[PDB]
Amino acid sequence: DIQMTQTTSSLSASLGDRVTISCRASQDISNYLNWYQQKPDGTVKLLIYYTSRLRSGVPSRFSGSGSGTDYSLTINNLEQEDIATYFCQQGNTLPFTFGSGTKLEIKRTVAAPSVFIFPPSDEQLKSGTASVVCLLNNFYPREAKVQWKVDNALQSGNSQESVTEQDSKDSTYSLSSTLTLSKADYEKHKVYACEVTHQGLSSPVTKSFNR
Amino acid sequence: LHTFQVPQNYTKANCTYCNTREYTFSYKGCCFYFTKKKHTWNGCFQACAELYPCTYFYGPTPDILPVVTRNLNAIESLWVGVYRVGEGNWTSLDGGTFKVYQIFGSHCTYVSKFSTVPVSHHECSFLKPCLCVSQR
Amino acid sequence: EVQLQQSGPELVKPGASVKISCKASGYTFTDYNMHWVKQSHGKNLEWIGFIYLYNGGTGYNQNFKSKATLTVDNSSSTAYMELRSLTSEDSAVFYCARDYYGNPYAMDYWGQGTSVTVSSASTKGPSVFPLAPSSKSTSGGTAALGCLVKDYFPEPVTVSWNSGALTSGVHTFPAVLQSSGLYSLSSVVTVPSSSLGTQTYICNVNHKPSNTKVDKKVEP
Repeated sequence: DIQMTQTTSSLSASLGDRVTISCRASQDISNYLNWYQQKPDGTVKLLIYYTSRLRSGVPSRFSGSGSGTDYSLTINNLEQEDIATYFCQQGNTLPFTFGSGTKLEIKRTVAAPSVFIFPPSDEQLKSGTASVVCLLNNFYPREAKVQWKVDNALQSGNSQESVTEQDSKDSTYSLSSTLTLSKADYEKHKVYACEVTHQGLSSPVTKSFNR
Repeated sequence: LHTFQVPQNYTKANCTYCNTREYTFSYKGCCFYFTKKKHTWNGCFQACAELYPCTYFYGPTPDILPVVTRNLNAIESLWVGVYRVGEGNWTSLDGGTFKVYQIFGSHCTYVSKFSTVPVSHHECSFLKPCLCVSQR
Repeated sequence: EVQLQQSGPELVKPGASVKISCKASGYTFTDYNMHWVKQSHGKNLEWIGFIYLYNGGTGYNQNFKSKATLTVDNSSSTAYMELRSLTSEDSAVFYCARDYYGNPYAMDYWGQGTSVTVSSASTKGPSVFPLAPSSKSTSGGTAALGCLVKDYFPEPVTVSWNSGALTSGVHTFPAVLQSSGLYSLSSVVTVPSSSLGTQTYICNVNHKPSNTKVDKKVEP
């Protein structure tokens, strides 16, 4: 019945900075605490065992501390390969339990998105569906609002957004908003636009096309 | 006509001895030996009682364990003289209360190079060297 | 290297069973314990249980006793996990882990993970539609093109560009569940506009659950 509570779920810091992830146990676990790192591809490797022992092979930039119920993992001089989720795990009693996890994101300067629009392909119109795509390439931070407009009508209930993970070379995000209509609804309207709202753009950027 | 049982009792030695030419390592006044022949956890008591005079199966306290592990190899494991007597947790032939990871066993205890505490094993018939001690 | 090789993705009908495999390698099999943990949603980990690789003795979390069964093949160096009566809540990634020698409270080696999807939907191959460049895309010398991989089940779909020859500027988005009941993603590449028609951009879609391999050329 030993529960592990991670104080934070998402941490943001710059390169070369120091991040501290904290874990708390519902009862004393006598330093039987391990820290694991899961990278976006799902690979998990043990970073620290027994509160502070650094596993051989892991850089010394990772360190651990703690006692009783409170434990902490510190990453010094943040590198781009440290983008991952970090989990605590107690082994004091059975069953083994893990923490909720803390995702580490690299914080950087604001980057304005490159906005692209893609009308539906003719090969797709031969099936009864039209997918209009709005792409936001390489921006930071992730907060962005995309509003679809057909004939200047604010659209709702027909768009799906997908966001990539942070790039391992410039720490930016990419967004894809897909507006899905049937072929008849597509042929009924004329202008199709996506408006992008981002703190990195002073003015809302609208990209449109005519069917 | 088949089986014979020998109830053997073991205690820490009262006399003083130290082989200065063949000890594995030495700390304070105690000389520690690693048995070259592997044994079971139960047999380690007799094996240490007969390696050298005034020698017995030793249980490492938190302060001796790092030295024992440093004198160990990567793939080498070592039976240690930490046994359970019900309540009062784990103890040794020298007395005291030991911190032992007792989740996956309750009988035999061993250590590796990277062990932070003595770990109890689920099976005691494994062949590992013994940790013997003799005071100087 | 790879020392703990897990089985491939599995799609199982609700209420059925599945056998996940975990093959060992570079180490003496019968000196360690094998743990199995479940990762549901996208983060939360749950320790299912463990097995002694020597004698086959097992230990389970009480929330997994009537679902998981751990077995070991000593001669082939394999650990098996049988899950039974799977509901739509068991769609998760299952990890096997070799514990730290001399520190059984920690798991020092992990498998790559085995994704288990539980759904009544039928396996369906995807349709690959080209996403044409057009100067509507082209912003600042940069022009975007791509491939929409639409209507497929289950996950995943592997998208490459020229079968590994590109990878710069390539953004492959996570799949999205539509009202059709199937998945859809988009794989996009940004390039200089000046090299439009001068270079060939072929997107390769692989959906192994349906034995589907589609090589589509993106052209205006």
